[PDB]
Amino acid sequence: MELENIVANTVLLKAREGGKRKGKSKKWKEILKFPHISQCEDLRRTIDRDYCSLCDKQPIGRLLFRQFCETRPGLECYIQFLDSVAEYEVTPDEKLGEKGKEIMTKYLTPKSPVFIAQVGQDLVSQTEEKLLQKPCKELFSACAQSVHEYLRGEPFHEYLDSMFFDRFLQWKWLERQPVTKNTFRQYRVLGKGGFGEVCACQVRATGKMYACKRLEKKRIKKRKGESMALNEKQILEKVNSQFVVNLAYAYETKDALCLVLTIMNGGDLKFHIYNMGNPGFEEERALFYAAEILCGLEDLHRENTVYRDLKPENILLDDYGHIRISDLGLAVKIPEGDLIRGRVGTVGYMAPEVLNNQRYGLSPDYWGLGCLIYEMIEGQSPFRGRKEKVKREEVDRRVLETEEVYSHKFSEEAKSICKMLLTKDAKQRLGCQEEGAAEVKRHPFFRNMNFKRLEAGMLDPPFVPDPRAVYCKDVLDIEQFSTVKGVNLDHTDDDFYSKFSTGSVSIPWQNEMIETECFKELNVFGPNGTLPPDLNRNHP
Ligand SMILES: NC(=O)c1cn([C@@H]2O[C@H](CO)[C@@H](O)[C@H]2O)c2ncnc(N)c12
Ligand SMILES: [K+]
Repeated sequence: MELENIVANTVLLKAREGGKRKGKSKKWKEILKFPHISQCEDLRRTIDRDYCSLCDKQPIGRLLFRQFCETRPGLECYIQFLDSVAEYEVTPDEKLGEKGKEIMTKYLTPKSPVFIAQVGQDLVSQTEEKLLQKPCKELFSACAQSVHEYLRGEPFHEYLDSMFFDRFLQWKWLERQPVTKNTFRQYRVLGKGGFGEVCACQVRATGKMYACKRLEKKRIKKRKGESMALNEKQILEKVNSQFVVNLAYAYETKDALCLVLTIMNGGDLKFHIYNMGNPGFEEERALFYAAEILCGLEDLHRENTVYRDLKPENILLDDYGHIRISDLGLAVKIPEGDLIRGRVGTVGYMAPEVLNNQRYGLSPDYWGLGCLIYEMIEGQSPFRGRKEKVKREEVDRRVLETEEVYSHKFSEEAKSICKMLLTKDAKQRLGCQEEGAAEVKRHPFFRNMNFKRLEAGMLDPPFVPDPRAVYCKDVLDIEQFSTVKGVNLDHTDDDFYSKFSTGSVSIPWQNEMIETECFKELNVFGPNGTLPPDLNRNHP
């Protein structure tokens, strides 16, 4: 046992768990100290006054507007209804009826205890007629839309005039603070990327755990990849999906550019396939993972963006067992009506169209989904052996010519979804046609997978990683780069560095404050709902 291997993980595991100060800096209350509201006049001018952004999408602003609504009983009742419609939207599909009636009898009646007077009588009656017809979780959608149409009016304008929006401006003043290497503390390397290495890092003030994808400036230049780096960053930010790694920071360094990403302490799937017992795992695990991978691919294809690099090592597991797609550097956004043409990908996972320099759309991803489902069931790549040292020229040859081979491990449904997703003609490939992912979601393979409860987070993952385990190779077994030489950086690269490095992302940052309880603890106003001194303009 090598000491460096041991110490590297015992440290990571200690920070991961916690536990005094929750892992925060000793002076975190001074770092995140609110400015005086008099310091937020610039923000006052530039902030866009949007109800949906300031009172729902922006996490801290959604809680500050609810705190304002709960200051007046006339507005709190609405917040109660909306919260009640949320429960009904995630309650048992059989108990919908009784709970839908509870809401109807609690909020939408002439003398209901918490009567909402802006929903509209026709609407409640329409909703009350459909109550019987059949109970669906979308039943109350319109009622809540009527509440939001009323809250975006006078209530929103009064919030903007309140001390709670002043507090939001303070929070935003903190959000926009600069990011730097001193903002985080780096831990062990979790894996090696294309331009650098992924590490585990921790925000020093909040204690939140992340993963830093370092992209070494010299390496980006040596390999002409300045557009791949920017594309990955812009992509990660544009996308929103519970099944794709999300971006929270993006800062620059003397020698590298960094992407702070969601940490996946469960590890990558290649590790769970080859370094944890027998090759491959059970179909049930493969079912769940393939389903979420598909969901993540549906979220990407909504923005007409292809991935082109689907392989086990780019699928990760989180604290609970759900997965996300990780290296979006090879992804591109095809023109909504045009197709692309580039031989990009990892051998054994490049689809036939991408192998003959043909032109393709969002197609090579469904080939990659089949390559995965096969590898998770069998224990090898469909067209290559585990440790076969086959020249990749031949690996190509096989995928276009030979046909994959199945075994007793594959079920009838598992063998079909693979054989349809591995169709060597894009037109005739499952999902590559017209319906889209919906043709996959019906396949006999997923005959027991409710992609609705899956996309909602109701299904429990099959495998749950153990907190006191590092589902990763040892640090000394991670491959290393070869020192770059002769690529001395200059000025013309400074324009791309400034465009890449945009600081913190708004919504992730605010979530980080909520989760770490920094918001909870520092978002204190005065006694009996009085102006605190940092919001009082009569004196600092
Ligand atoms: N999203 C990423 O870029 C990540 C890459 N790795 C590791 O780094 C390796 C790079 O291929 C993977 O196999 C993982 O072990 C990660 N490990 C944890 N969280 C992450 N967000 C990543
Ligand atoms: K295994």
